[PDB]
Amino acid sequence: VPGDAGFDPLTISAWLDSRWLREAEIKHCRVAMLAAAGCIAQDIFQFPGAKMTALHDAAVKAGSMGQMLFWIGFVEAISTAATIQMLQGGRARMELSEIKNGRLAMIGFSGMVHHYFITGKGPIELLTS
Amino acid sequence: DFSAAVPFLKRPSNLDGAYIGDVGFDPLGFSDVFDLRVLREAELKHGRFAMLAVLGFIVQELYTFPFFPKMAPVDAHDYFVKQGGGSQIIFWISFVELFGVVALFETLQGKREPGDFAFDPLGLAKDEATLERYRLAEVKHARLAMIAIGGFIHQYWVTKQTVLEQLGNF
Amino acid sequence: KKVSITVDRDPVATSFEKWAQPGHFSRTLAKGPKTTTWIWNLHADVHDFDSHTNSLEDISRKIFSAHFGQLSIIFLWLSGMYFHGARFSNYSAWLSNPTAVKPSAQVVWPIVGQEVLNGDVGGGFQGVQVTSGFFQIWRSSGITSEVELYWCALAGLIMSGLMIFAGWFHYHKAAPKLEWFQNAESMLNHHLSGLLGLGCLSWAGHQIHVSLPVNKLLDAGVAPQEIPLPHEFLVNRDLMAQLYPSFSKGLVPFFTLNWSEYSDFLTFKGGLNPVTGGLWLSDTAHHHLALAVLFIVAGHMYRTNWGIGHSMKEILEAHKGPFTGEGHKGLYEILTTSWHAQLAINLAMLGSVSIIVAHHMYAMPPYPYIATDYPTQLSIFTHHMWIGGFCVCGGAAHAGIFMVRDYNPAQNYNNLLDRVIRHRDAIISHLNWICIFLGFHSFGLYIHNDTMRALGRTQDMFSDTAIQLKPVFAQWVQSIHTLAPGNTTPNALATASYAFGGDVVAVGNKVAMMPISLGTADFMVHHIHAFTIHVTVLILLKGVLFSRNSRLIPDKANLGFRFPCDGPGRGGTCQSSAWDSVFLGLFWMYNCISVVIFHFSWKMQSDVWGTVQSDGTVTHITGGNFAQSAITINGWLRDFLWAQASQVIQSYGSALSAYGLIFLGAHFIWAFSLMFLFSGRGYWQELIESIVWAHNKLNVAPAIQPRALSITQGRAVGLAHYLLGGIGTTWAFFLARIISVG
Amino acid sequence: AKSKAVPFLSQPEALDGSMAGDVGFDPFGISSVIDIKWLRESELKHGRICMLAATGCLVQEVVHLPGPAFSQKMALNAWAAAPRGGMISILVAIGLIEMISNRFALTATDMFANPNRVPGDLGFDPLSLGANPANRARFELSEVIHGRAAMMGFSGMVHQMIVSKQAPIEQLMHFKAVDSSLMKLGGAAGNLGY
Amino acid sequence: MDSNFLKYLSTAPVLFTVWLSFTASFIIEANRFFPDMLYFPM
Ligand code: CLA
Ligand code: CLA
Ligand code: CLA
Ligand code: CLA
Ligand code: CLA
Ligand SMILES: CCCCCCCCCCCCCCCC(=O)OC[C@H](COP(=O)(O)OC[C@@H](O)CO)OC(=O)CCCCCCCCCCCCCCC
Ligand SMILES: CC1=C(C#C/C(C)=C/C=C/C(C)=C/C=C/C=C(C)/C=C/C=C(\C)C#CC2=C(C)C[C@@H](O)CC2(C)C)C(C)(C)C[C@H](O)C1
Ligand SMILES: CC1=C(C#C/C(C)=C/C=C/C(C)=C/C=C/C=C(C)/C=C/C=C(\C)C#CC2=C(C)C[C@@H](O)CC2(C)C)C(C)(C)C[C@H](O)C1
Ligand SMILES: CC1=C(C#C/C(C)=C/C=C/C(C)=C/C=C/C=C(C)/C=C/C=C(C)/C=C/C2=C(C)CCCC2(C)C)C(C)(C)C[C@H](O)C1
Ligand code: SF4
Repeated sequence: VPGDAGFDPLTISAWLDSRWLREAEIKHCRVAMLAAAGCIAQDIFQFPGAKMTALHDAAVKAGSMGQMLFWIGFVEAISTAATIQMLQGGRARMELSEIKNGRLAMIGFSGMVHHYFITGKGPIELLTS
Repeated sequence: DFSAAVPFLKRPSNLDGAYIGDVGFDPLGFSDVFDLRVLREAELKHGRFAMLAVLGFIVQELYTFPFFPKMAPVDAHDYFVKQGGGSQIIFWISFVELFGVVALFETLQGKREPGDFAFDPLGLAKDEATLERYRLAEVKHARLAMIAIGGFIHQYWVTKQTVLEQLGNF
Repeated sequence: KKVSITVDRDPVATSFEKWAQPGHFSRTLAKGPKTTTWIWNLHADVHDFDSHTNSLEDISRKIFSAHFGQLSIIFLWLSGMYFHGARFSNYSAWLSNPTAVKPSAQVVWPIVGQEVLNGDVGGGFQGVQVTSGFFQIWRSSGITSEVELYWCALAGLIMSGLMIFAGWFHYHKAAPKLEWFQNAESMLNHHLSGLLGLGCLSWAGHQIHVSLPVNKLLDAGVAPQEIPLPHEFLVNRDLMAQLYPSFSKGLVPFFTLNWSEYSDFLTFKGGLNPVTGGLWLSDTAHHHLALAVLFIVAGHMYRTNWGIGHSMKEILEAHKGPFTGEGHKGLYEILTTSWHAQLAINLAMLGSVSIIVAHHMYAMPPYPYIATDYPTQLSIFTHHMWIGGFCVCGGAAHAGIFMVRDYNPAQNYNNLLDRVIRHRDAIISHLNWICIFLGFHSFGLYIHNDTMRALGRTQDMFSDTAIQLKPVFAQWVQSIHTLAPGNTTPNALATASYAFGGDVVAVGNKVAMMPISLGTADFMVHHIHAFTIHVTVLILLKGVLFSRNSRLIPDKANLGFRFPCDGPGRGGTCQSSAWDSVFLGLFWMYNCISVVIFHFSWKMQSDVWGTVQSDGTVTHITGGNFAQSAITINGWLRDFLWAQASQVIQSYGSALSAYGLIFLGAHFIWAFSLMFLFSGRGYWQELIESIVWAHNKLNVAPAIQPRALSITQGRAVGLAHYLLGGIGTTWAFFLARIISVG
Repeated sequence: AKSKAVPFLSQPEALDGSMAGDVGFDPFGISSVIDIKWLRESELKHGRICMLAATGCLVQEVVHLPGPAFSQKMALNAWAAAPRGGMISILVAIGLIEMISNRFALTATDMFANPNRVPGDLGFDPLSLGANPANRARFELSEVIHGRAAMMGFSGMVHQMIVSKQAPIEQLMHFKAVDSSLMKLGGAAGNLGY
Repeated sequence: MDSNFLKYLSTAPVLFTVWLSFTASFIIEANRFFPDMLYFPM
């Protein structure tokens, strides 16, 4: 029910659980929120001792992404218990703000990453040039 | 109702505050399948082993017996595999675990709490209230020491420094 | 969404109480023994679920959980095969010298002098030589170390624990309802797409990213511990692009449909790798990738929950013509309400596939260094011929159990089953005539040759030298397959198999494969095969077609699937049941598969296997005696059984003395079986009476009154020891012979 | 209703505190399977044998009969040195004692057939030392306890003679520690034999 | 221990398999420590 512009042109809602769809969308929203803000954050400032897409593989060799994967994997296991227990059975503005900025983050992150393919640069780095 | 620990996870339903230390954390639902008395016996047994192990580390760096060589606790495992005292400890643990098998049958047959061996030589447990707090503290320490154990052994492997010397350095 | 998951929760209580009550599952056996027949009847009927329960739901639940128990045993078996390879094997020494070291993954304890079985297999190792081909699998997998064999062993143990949990869980905690099991479209969609399709695709991925790089380095000659670990190929795409430069382009050629870029590792070479004598693994990777696609495509055919798809009932009911009445109507109802009808099909197909596996694996050797390991080539051919023959006879066993029990004429009026039963005299009389013709014109040619050679008339024999019965059709098909590369398979570089013709492939101076020429002896023994297969079909088809009734017994269905007789009247009706045709057809299966493996063994030693030396000529194991000596029975007796039994008889005091003992032990078991086959129950009960008397005399008679075995059980015990003895004799003879000379 | 010896187990049936040395110790529940009368007969017999055997080891260290065949301080060496004829004489005499003192009620189905028969009570009181019924309970207790202690003590002494090829008192007076370079336990299957 | 599980272990095939495995096992052990006994040593 939140963020309902009557926009389901392909009618996916008819052949998959609305609870599953909303959970997947909000998870995608929040992941892309973190990813897009992080992508702009790296060009703004750098953590000590530490670009868009190849830095994934610059980080895996240290074991950073592997460690992050382990902790996301742990949380996602308790969260798969969460979604299964969801499925087997002044704030509404804020939920809609979250979902709207999250859809925007998905567009934004897609833009930044394909901008990397175009120019080998991060988002605001290219914006500056 | 919802789990006390994980707000968004539902309560398991085989975990209805029956045992002390129950915060409803059971996502895999092993208590929906397996006997919770068996699981609690294992929880306390694994935890008591872990507590004796973490202390075992700490004291073994601080002191070692004069008749035994000075060395690191993992090196002690391998030395006492080949020396003979490891089999000693394994035999006597296994001996006690025989009467532990009888104890677990007594628990399954309804006549014993899962970790209760009536081991109160120093009479520290006084009445019901202090005993409930003591066993809550025992469960919390047992879980924490299980976590701790992984850290000391794994960290020694990654960096060949003992737990106290690793705090001392870096 | 009429395809849905439906489960009864906590159906059956996990209690030890019925364990303590043997026979609890049937009303007859649950009241306890009074004669020793009860003990045998307990084991005989235990997995006959549809004999204990009326409901198809409880039967289906028992079957589903028993299939998990079988999977748990197979995973445990596989895990132990890896552990013995990891811990008690010369695998690592064999990786360095595949042509010199003999595989061995079983070491015996020294107890009663039995440590003589730890023979010198090579690589500073002593053990029992193993012929299952695991070493060649592991090298094909890219294992390269015992450490990885321990992880595979643990992976089997974890799977073994998970299957036994699932069998318990799905019988005792969450048992599916009958409407779940009766989803044939859903099950076929998932078993084609998910099981077989993602099975092939995932294995293709392992082959491409692990098997192909590791085996290219091995066949280049790199030492096994000098080879990068399998994940360094997954990450370092530069290192993978060294071996296969197409990896420099990644997955853009896959998605943009520029598949020709991938020809480095997705080839269509054909033939064998010259270094290992095995199939090119770039071919097997392309084979599994292509198989995966059309299994995933095939699993979208049937209709489940969205209107797209076929109804299998509609397909069957539409296929009816002017000869066949109502056609395939009612077959869907049979195959979704009878487990035996499903088991009859699936056993006959699995047995057929196992027979095909035997032919395809010797001729197109898939693993590295398996073609020149002749003990393995003989072992896996012989093993998969026996698995096939047994499974084929159980297909007719359960076709009979269906007809006797699950067949209902009311639901099968004028369809294909109704019509088969209504002209079964025409089928059985025509098959009977073919088997007489075939026996006279295949085995009688041998008898003609025995006589002519004995009479001094070698010009009067059917031989390559004399009157010639050439297999022109087989020779012509062999011609076509050698001409196929560049002609009718234009992009293939070599033939599918060198057995059809072409080069001699030699690995370590031993022949991997070479053209298997067909002559008069090959014509003769192939018609021997067609005769023994047709008679086996005759015995098993007559049992299925006459399972319910005959002209002899008009009410055979009321006596059941398994009854000994209907009395000494009508002249005698001994062995009139459908069970008794499975009993008689397992002997003729044994006869059939025994000639197949004998034909394979003699032909491969005489014409294929052996050593290559200067001038490229091949010295075969038995020196090409098949052509002029497999045309008489005396040749098979003398030049095959007598000549090749030398190794197993002279094996005492060696590491092969175990085969010498099993040779004699199986000869014993076979002969002992004839006590049960040629005798009758009435003699043995009267003999037991006198033995009971001597016990009564000493007041030591048992309260479970001893009985002679039933008429059926005497037949079952006789057949089981005949098969154990007959096959066990050949197993020792085959294994001691080919380990010594090949 | 818990055991006194093992406080976390239930008190075993057929153990009611009547017998001497009864403290509630039967964790494996053999008393529920095997009649306590047979078990006490066997316990008293094992303990009486071991009292003699432990005393045999120590005194045989100190005091010998004359002759070279009886000059073995190490008691395990005395087994081989002692005249075989006389050792088999001991064995035969033990068998005759076993049949007569039990009065041909030897087996698991006919010992205690007489309701008068008591576990361990063979009628052996040559000097009538158990005539006083006031000393009876403490004699029964200390007989059971001496028997248990001597079972444990003799077991230890035998396996210390195996490990250290020394007699028990002079193993205490000339002690040598276990090097572990010899007598490693197990290992028949670890090296796969040999 | 469960009485129905002990009644299961008292069944004829389990006891037959256990007893003859135990019997086979001390013949095996006796031939390990004391091998090649063709005769009673006398
Ligand atoms: C599934 C197939 C399989 C097969 C056929 C074998 C076969 C063998 N193994 Mg291997 N093994 C396997 C799996 C397998 N193993 C797995 C999965 C592991 C990993 C744990 C191992 C690990 C392993 C080791 C570590 C060793 C072997 C060894 C052996 C050999 C001797 C075994 C022996 O006598 O021990 C007998 C041991 C006993 C305790 C005897 C038990 C007899 C009882 C009475 C059987 C009764 C079953 C019972 C009645 C069932 C009913 C239950 C009940 C409740 C009623 C033999 C060649 C040995 C070897 O090769 O030495 C050189 C060896 O040392 N195996
Ligand atoms: C993609 C879906 C899928 C898959 C893979 C299978 C697989 C299987 N089914 Mg089927 N099944 C399915 C859907 C599926 N089923 C559906 C939808 C229904 C309802 C109509 C059924 C109803 C059904 C019945 C009634 C029976 C089976 C049976 C079987 C087993 C056949 C024996 C065999 O070859 O096992 C060996 C081959 C293996 C590969 C062993 C694999 C074990 C696991 C379970 C496979 C899947 C693991 C997982 C998905 C892979 C993760 C990959 C990850 C590492 C990336 C096999 C495990 C039979 C059986 O044996 O029961 C146990 C049986 O009686 N199934
Ligand atoms: C997927 C395969 C499969 C499955 C599930 C079944 C399942 C079934 N079959 Mg079918 N069958 C099969 C394959 C299969 N069979 C094959 C391959 C054959 C050909 C031989 C047959 C021939 C056959 C007949 C002729 C009959 C059945 C029957 C049965 C049912 C009863 C099973 C029972 O209680 O036996 C209990 C199991 C035993 C008693 C095991 C003992 C069997 C042998 C003698 C022991 C094995 C020897 C061993 C491998 C080697 C020993 C080594 C030695 C050196 C010591 C059950 C429905 C019977 C029935 O009435 O169904 C309604 C029946 O009469 N089956
Ligand atoms: C060497 C042993 C042997 C032989 C020769 C036969 C022969 C035959 N069996 Mg039998 N069978 C045997 C063992 C044998 N069986 C055993 C052990 C079993 C136990 C399970 C069975 C069970 C069995 C069943 C269940 C069935 C057969 C069938 C057949 C026939 C196959 C058709 C055929 O080949 O016709 C051709 C005849 C022969 C090959 C016989 C040899 C004739 C040769 C060519 C020489 C002829 C010489 C000539 C007549 C001389 C004339 C002059 C002379 C009189 C002076 C045939 C009569 C099937 C049958 O009858 O259907 C057709 C059938 O259903 N058999
Ligand atoms: C049927 C009666 C009989 C006969 C004729 C013999 C004859 C013999 N015995 Mg035998 N003996 C017997 C019964 C008999 N024994 C019984 C019943 C036992 C078991 C208790 C023994 C135990 C035995 C041993 C252990 C030895 C003999 C020896 C001998 C031989 C040398 C005797 C010698 O020099 O004595 C003259 C010497 C003495 C009389 C010195 C006696 C030493 C004292 C009395 C021993 C202390 C007894 C002790 C307290 C036992 C109490 C337990 C008992 C009451 C149950 C001689 C062939 C010896 C032998 O084989 O020599 C080759 C030998 O070593 N005997
Ligand atoms: C009331 C009486 C109480 C008796 C207590 C027993 C005290 C001594 C027990 C052993 C002490 C320490 C053992 C360490 C020694 C040890 O564990 O060695 C290990 C040994 C196997 O050798 P491995 O595979 O370990 O080889 C390891 C490599 O490092 C060397 O090659 O285990 C055994 O199987 C030996 C015991 C025989 C097993 C069968 C015994 C006879 C069966 C009779 C019926 C059952 C009786 C009970 C069986 C458990
Ligand atoms: C019950 C009973 C009795 C008794 C008794 C006994 C023996 C009681 C003994 C109890 C013991 C030993 C409790 C120890 C708990 C240890 C814990 C919780 C671990 C903490 C470690 C942490 C948090 C960490 C860490 C870290 C990691 C991993 C690695 C480092 O690089 C860094 C860091 C250090 C931060 C008696 C006999 C008195 C009688 C009585 O009547 C009944
Ligand atoms: C009943 C009756 C009468 C009688 C009588 C008789 C014959 C009475 C004799 C009774 C005896 C012999 C009692 C002996 C008990 C011995 C014990 C408890 C030893 C335990 C050893 C231990 C704990 C140890 C140890 C050791 C270990 C392993 C380590 C070693 O390195 C050293 C060490 C030694 C320290 C008579 C016939 C008079 C008549 C009467 O009318 C009725
Ligand atoms: C093999 C061998 C040896 C050995 C050894 C041994 C014993 C090695 C030790 C192995 C152990 C104990 C590993 C366990 C580590 C604990 C973990 C990973 C828990 C993490 C908590 C998590 C992920 C989350 C926690 C959570 C978060 C988010 C916060 C909320 C709470 C919670 C939900 C719980 C030797 C030494 C004997 C030598 C010998 O020669 C060879
Ligand atoms: S009882 Fe035996 S001999 Fe008589 S008809 Fe039946 S099977 Fe034939």
